[PDB]
Amino acid sequence: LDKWVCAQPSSQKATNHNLHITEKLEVLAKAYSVQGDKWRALGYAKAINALKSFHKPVTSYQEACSIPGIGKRMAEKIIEILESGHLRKLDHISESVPVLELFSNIWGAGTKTAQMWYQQGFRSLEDIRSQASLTTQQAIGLKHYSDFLERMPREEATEIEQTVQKAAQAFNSGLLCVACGSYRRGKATCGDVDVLITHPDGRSHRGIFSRLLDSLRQEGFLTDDLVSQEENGQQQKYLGVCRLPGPGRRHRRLDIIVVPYSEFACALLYFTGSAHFNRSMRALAKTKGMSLSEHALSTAVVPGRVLPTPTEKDVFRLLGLPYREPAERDW
DNA sequence: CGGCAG
DNA sequence: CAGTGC
DNA sequence: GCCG
DNA sequence: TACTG
Ligand SMILES: O=c1ccn([C@H]2C[C@H](O)[C@@H](COP(=O)(O)NP(=O)(O)OP(=O)(O)O)O2)c(=O)[nH]1
Ligand SMILES: [Cl-]
Ligand SMILES: [Cl-]
Ligand SMILES: [Cl-]
Ligand SMILES: [Cl-]
Ligand SMILES: [Mg+2]
Ligand SMILES: [Mg+2]
Ligand code: NA
Ligand code: NA
Repeated sequence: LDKWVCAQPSSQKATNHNLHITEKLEVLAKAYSVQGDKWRALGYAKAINALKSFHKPVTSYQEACSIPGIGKRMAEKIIEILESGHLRKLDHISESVPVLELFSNIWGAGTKTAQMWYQQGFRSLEDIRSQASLTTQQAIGLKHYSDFLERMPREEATEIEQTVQKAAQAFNSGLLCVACGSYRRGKATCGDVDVLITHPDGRSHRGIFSRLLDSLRQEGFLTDDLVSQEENGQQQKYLGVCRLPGPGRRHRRLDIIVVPYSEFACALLYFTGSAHFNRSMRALAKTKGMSLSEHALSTAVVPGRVLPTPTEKDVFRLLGLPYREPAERDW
């Protein structure tokens, strides 16, 4: 369990004894990510968490290699920074990376789109606005480019959650609404608000998006939709943009999912995160012949068995993990 | 050598 | 499906 | 990038 | 893992 971040409190990272190392590695990791080398970036992300949580300053090649998530190549970089204070590869990152970062921060444009735009000769958001072909989503992303990069005070996330909850409970008073993501992990600021909705009777959650969305639109609260499949009635999620009433308010990202009560624990676990916490826990489940989704914990296929998970604590227990409160899942 | 969450 | 984001 |  | 196109 030394080797599984989901087995450890994320508060281990609050005493990073290797900042001069991890601040340099983070630059490389972001360069690989925006260029599309996702697996190399993932290795970097895991090495950075390992270094942030290590109990002391790493001082030797041998000590570094012993750390899970750190191998020979990462160790060599560590000892280059220890000895010289610098990491030479930082001076040799593709010059396209700033522009690729600029472009892939458009919601709906990832690395493939950003690289295409870069190859077409675009270098600024002015170039994108006037010359790029944009999807409906990307055009909304561009319109809200600064908004979507800003994080809101958690107090504002509460007001957003309460807006959604009151609209939902107006037409069914038994609905349960919970803000998840970084809000539930206790962060001071939130990139968006992640609202989970269910009904304890097991069945009244069905067909509420149409009524909820109409209610939120009648108020003027929703200002743009990113993902909202409203035509076939099987809608699990809404992704969009809202703005609280009155002066001094910014457009804020809002994600909503509705789930049947029988799946509450796994959905709450998924939506609280963090993302790397989830991937660790899911990877841990797989090694044990299980599978963890936002819907259920189940055994491996042939159709597997669905394991009983009435609360989040049961998922931890079934994977042999000590329980972590949301604030300790912030990997 | 291949996965790396689902 | 590939690409994208949660 | 790292891991088994 | 659920959307788009
Ligand atoms: O790749 C992902 C992204 C998110 N998730 C889950 C965990 C995450 O906390 C939750 C909400 O996604 P967000 O993008 O909103 N991330 P988070 O709320 O943790 O941080 P913030 O919204 O403040 O950036 O969905 C994943 O499982 N995998
Ligand atoms: Cl009612
Ligand atoms: Cl892990
Ligand atoms: Cl079995
Ligand atoms: Cl629970
Ligand atoms: Mg969030
Ligand atoms: Mg979100
Ligand atoms: Na190691
Ligand atoms: Na993007």
